[PDB]
Amino acid sequence: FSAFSSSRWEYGSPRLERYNGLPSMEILGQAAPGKSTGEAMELMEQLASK
Amino acid sequence: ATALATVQQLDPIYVDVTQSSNDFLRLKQELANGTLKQENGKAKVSLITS
Amino acid sequence: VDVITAIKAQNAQVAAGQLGGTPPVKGQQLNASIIAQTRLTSTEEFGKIL
Repeated sequence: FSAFSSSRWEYGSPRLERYNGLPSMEILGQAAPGKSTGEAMELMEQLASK
Repeated sequence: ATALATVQQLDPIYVDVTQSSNDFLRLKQELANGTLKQENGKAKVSLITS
Repeated sequence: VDVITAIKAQNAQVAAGQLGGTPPVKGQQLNASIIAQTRLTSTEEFGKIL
């Protein structure tokens, strides 16, 4: 098998995700012990706006 | 053309060994580059059976 | 018939495997995916079928 084959290295993603038919990725995490979830959601939306 | 019988000598034995050409050339180049070392003369050959 | 056979033979997906795959031997410390002949993606690639 070494008389007609070569070899090299590459970089590849071992896990591909899709959401609603488009490539996507997911971040999962909680909020602070002393604040509401909705405020964290709004701040995450503002951060994603950037 | 058809032989009558066969007479064989067994006290010494020949072993014909297959080397891939690319590995042979690569090792020759490595030895010519000073990375490898040679000792005395003919190299030692060991055997592993089935 | 020959053209169809050549296309079906050289434009097919092959499942290669994994370096350090399951079940590994005791002492392995390198695991990676293996990439091999994949589906052709361009006309220039597709026109080099032998």
